[PDB]
Amino acid sequence: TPVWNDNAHGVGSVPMHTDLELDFSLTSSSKYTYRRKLTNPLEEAQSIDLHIEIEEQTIGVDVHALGHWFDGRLNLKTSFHCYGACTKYEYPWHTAKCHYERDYQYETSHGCNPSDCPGVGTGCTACGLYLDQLKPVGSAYKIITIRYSRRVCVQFGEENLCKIIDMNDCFVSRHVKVCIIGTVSKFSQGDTLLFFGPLEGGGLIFKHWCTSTCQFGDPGDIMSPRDKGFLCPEFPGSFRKKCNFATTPICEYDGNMVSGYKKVMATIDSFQSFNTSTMHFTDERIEWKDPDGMLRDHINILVTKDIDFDNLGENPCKIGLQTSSIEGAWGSGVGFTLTCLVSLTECPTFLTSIKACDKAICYGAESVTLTRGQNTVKVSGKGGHSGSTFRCCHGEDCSQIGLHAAAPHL
Amino acid sequence: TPVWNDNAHGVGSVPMHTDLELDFSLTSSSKYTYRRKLTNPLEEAQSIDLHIEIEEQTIGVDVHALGHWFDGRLNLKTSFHCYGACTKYEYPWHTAKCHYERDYQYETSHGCNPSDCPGVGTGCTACGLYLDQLKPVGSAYKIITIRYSRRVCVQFGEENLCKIIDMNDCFVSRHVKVCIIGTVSKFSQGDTLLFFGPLEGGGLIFKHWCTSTCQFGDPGDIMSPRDKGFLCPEFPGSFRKKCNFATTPICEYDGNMVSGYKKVMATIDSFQSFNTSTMHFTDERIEWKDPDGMLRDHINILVTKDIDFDNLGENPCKIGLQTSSIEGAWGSGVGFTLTCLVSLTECPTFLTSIKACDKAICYGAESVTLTRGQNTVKVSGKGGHSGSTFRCCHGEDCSQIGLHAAAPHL
Amino acid sequence: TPVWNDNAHGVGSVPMHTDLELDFSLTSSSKYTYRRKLTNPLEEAQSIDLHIEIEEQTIGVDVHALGHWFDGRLNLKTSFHCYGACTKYEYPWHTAKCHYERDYQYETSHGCNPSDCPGVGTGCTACGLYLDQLKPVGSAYKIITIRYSRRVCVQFGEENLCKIIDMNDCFVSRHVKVCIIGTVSKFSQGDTLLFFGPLEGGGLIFKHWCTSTCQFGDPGDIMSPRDKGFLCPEFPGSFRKKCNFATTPICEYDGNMVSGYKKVMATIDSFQSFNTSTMHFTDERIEWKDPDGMLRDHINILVTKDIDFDNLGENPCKIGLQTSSIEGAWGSGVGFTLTCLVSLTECPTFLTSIKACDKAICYGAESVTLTRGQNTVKVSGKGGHSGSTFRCCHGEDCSQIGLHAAAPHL
Ligand SMILES: *[C@@H]1O[C@H](CO[C@H]2O[C@@H](C)[C@@H](O)[C@@H](O)[C@@H]2O)[C@@H](O[C@@H]2O[C@H](CO)[C@@H](O)[C@H](O)[C@H]2NC(C)=O)[C@H](O)[C@H]1NC(C)=O
Ligand SMILES: *[C@@H]1O[C@H](CO[C@H]2O[C@@H](C)[C@@H](O)[C@@H](O)[C@@H]2O)[C@@H](O[C@@H]2O[C@H](CO)[C@@H](O)[C@H](O)[C@H]2NC(C)=O)[C@H](O)[C@H]1NC(C)=O
Ligand SMILES: *[C@@H]1O[C@H](CO[C@H]2O[C@@H](C)[C@@H](O)[C@@H](O)[C@@H]2O)[C@@H](O[C@@H]2O[C@H](CO)[C@@H](O)[C@H](O)[C@H]2NC(C)=O)[C@H](O)[C@H]1NC(C)=O
Ligand code: NA
Repeated sequence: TPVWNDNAHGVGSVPMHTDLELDFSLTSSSKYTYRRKLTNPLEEAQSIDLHIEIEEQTIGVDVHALGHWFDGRLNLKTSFHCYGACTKYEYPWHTAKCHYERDYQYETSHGCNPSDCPGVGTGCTACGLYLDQLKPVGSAYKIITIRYSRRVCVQFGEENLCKIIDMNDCFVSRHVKVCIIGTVSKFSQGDTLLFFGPLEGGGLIFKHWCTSTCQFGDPGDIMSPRDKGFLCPEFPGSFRKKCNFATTPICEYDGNMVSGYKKVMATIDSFQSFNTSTMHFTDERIEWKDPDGMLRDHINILVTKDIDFDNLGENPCKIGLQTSSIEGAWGSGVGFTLTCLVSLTECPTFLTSIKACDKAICYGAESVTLTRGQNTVKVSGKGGHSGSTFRCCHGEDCSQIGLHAAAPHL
Repeated sequence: TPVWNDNAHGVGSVPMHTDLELDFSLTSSSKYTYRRKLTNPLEEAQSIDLHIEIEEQTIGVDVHALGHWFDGRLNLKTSFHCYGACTKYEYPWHTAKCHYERDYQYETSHGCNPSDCPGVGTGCTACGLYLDQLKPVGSAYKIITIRYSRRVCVQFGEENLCKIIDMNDCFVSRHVKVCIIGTVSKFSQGDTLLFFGPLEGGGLIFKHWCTSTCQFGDPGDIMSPRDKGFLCPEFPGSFRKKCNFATTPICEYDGNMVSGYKKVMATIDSFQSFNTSTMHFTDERIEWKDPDGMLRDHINILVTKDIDFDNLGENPCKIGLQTSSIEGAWGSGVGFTLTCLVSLTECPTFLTSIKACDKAICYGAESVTLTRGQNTVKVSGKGGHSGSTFRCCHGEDCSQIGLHAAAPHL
Repeated sequence: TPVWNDNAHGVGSVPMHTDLELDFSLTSSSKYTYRRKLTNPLEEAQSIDLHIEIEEQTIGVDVHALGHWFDGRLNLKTSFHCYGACTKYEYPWHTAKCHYERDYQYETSHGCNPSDCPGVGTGCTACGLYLDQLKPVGSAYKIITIRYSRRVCVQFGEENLCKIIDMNDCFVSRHVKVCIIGTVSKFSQGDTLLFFGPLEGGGLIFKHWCTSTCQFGDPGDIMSPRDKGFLCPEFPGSFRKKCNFATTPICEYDGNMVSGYKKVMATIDSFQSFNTSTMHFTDERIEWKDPDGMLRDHINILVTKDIDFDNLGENPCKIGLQTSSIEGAWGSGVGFTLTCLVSLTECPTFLTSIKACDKAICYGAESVTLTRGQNTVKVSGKGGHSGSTFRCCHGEDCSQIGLHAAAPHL
């Protein structure tokens, strides 16, 4: 007969037994303070201090750091030999991290040879494209998850409690409820954020950063994921061997010659900037306060001075947690799955959520009806980094250890 | 003087004449149950059973099924003839559903002919690209419309009513109001959902699935919309005829050789997965429950035990409906328009909404001020399938027949 | 000790001292009217007229007008001369606004010359691509900012006040609060809106309109930003010179030949339409009412008849404003920054917002704690046009002049 459930975060109240309601639209980038002495209508001389502090909205973005985007110049060179396979000779572009070679092997002919080459169907004209004058222009981050929150502190008499409240969640206590409701549409999963400097200050949003095909000229075309090593772009144009009598062959390439950075800069007003304040970069995560004062969220504060609220998630159920296994990846839009062993006592069943968390950041949650005794719960999550130890959590309680997920893009 | 309006779904209340309020943030993937005996303060011995059941959030997506995405291999063949027009000969790739031929016609020459061909300016070198080793890898669906809802059942005494409540709509009865407020940003119109298996389980979101230009290597490059017949990708590279004395010409192609499926798999962590539970595929529609427990919505429940709420949409107006005509398409982001003949009586005017619906799914709505007598109302909608009969509807009332829209992509 | 803050738009109330609450979900495209006489419970004969009018939701989009998109035909011509540099001769495509020339200079040869040309390594074969049969097919607009609002008028007794209330903001007066809460996901920043006619009526949303690389065949490939002058697309295919003995060379081009307009039309159902009503185009801004009756927002109205609400933003602080400087651009996703000189009196500090506005449209806001005396406040904004004079504003108060930002895409 009982069907305990703690997935409802909020309260039951009787409107005539409720003393105060604050309801307002608050600038997202603003804090809010409320202080009041709750006095007894005047049948008493007993007063309760109420002190509420709401902090500015914070955004937390789980990301994959993509490394640096580069500007560069596309260069073309020709190397001709009258005799010998193309691989017999070393070419100047061989040291270039990003090069692309097209060979014309065993194709010498009378009207396309230098004066000293009498070869026909011999040797090699090698054409080499390579990037040079490389310079990093910014750091790029792929958005995996976006969350907004406000830190909320409530003092009611001598009770004082602070909590980070996610947007569209509620702060719940015996005498005070604080609910935050809102929506923001600035950032999307899969967007790529580009920071051109120590871009505290701000950055750019790219909605079409190249992924499965990067061609030279694309946003994101030339990337270095870590200090050394490039992900090189494709060069989709064609080579031609230009021929003349008594003349060395000359390679031509008819594709785009202008880097993605230059093409983006040339139409920079087509792209959306954002600003940041009090940035915090950690591995695969960025947190900041967006100073855009045009954005607002909705705050509702309900206070009952005498009778307690009915906490809609109240229950006698008791949970023990440990991690069992993990699969999947950090830094990945596909994500990981954490398997948890969860013990339920003091209730035949309990509808609740089990979360994958590390250091008070949560990366995933599974709603589940647990049965008395042991339960196996799989939690899907996204985000984290190589050093993350994802723990199985229930409310503020977590297991004693956590597990690492695998690296993405292997 | 009267200006009846039923577009407001909700209630007028007097806070001192209201007995109970539940206000909370609920895990989207969780149900919620509230049961209570409403007793008379103690001036009576009369109690009313209140029983509220809120079901897990469901997503309903109107889609266009795009068929299967394929992996495959790009092959190149050459066919040379010393004499004759290129069309005089049948080539091996002619049976390939996806092939592309480039001809060098009447271009034979001394330094590019096999030993037995003395032709000059004759015959044909035919170059043929074709896809083979084709294998379907997943089913793709273009998102047309996204809607979220929760089924809400309220028993108040012997009154019992269940309704599917859309997110950002309200359940309204004489004694109980249930409002659901929320926002989700996981899916967008125009996204393409890819299911790799019986992907109950989950799938991938693609934000850049090819549409007006599909090149080989793109996400979505090789599609079969129905069982037989391909939408073939473009091959944007160039052919070359490689020549040698006393040698048959050899075709070369310098474009990308790697399928879109392989390119996407090679950077799969760049893409966003989603999970599903209790999937229901119907023609051009998918419904499921998203098990992502990180998502929440806001629930407000208001109860008055004695005096009825003031139903803000209450009115004496009476409506008769029939379909008149339709234009436009199902399975289309452009959509259809249903024309309805709507008769108003018992009111000089009535501000309301007329909807296009089939089997309790609604695909479009028009807010309108009707005048006494006959009215012509055009309703824009999107979604449905070839078997849909779109009816003109008002509230829960619909016309006696419905109409079919036309097929998309003709 | 005081910490005045006017960034909270709303009220403090005591639920037992509140007389009326209206709470409902309203069709976005519908107006709403409430009229009532608030009578004194019956201890009096004094009645207060309450009259609330809520207008249909309006969308306001700050845009950059991109000019007209064109359909056209891609044509190819050859021009051969036996002798002379390619630049020595004028070619037919030279007058074409969008043309692309590939030259084969000093490459004549025996098996590729007309009968009257004995040249070897001389002259020129010039290949010219050009667009012709150009026709504008629609007007395109890049979305910079999206905002929704409703005009709200409240009469309470002889007090009458009308205000445009942004979605997720509140109307605040002594006796009536009106809060609007909602979310819409139809349009996104960076989307491109295409109107094919006087498209009052509607248009199409493009999520991938070309920007930093436009190739022929892309959505947005051929644009004319203003009356005269094209932004021409790239032609990424290859030229070939087809050769025969005693024959003039013939240029070939192997790239896509089909315009972006034709490719988009051929799969038009892949794209999302929207409808409009009562459109208003101004420079770099479009406003309309979306007639999509499937969309709803949430309205809460709270009334206290006797005791005033506690206005949570009430304060004694006084502000003087003037513009100081500006940098950045109108019509730009990167935006501008307006620097304001702001004088605070009657308070040691004041937490508030300073806005950049022109003619009652606001383009940006900065939340700031001002100190008594002079303050310098930088406000980031987006939108506007060449004729905008951005003023520094606080609430409904603005400075005496405003400043122009610079043009984008210089
Ligand atoms: C939630 O989804 C994950 C994701 O796995 C799926 O990814 C989709 C995008 C699609 O490609 C699909 O074919 C694929 O299965 C599920 O986890 C996976 O489960 C399979 C089957 O056991 C394993 O082989 C995978 O290694 C595993 N991956 C991860 C990262 O865990 C998961 O089962 C599903 N359901 C739940 C409850 O989480
Ligand atoms: C709502 O919009 C539809 C859509 O029609 C428009 O589609 C735009 C994307 C754009 O291309 C525009 O040029 C086009 O008109 C309107 O319906 C269309 O109306 C025209 C004019 O009568 C007809 O020729 C079309 O067949 C018709 N199409 C459909 C699907 O009905 C519609 O009029 C408009 N208004 C309302 C109230 O629905
Ligand atoms: C808010 O952001 C603007 C934007 O400027 C930045 O744009 C980013 C996309 C990125 O490219 C970054 O490197 C760049 O600085 C800031 O304004 C700019 O500030 C610099 C430094 O003084 C000036 O050189 C620019 O001209 C100026 N541009 C504009 C349009 O004002 C701004 O400082 C930042 N902070 C605030 C409080 O607005
Ligand atoms: Na080419």
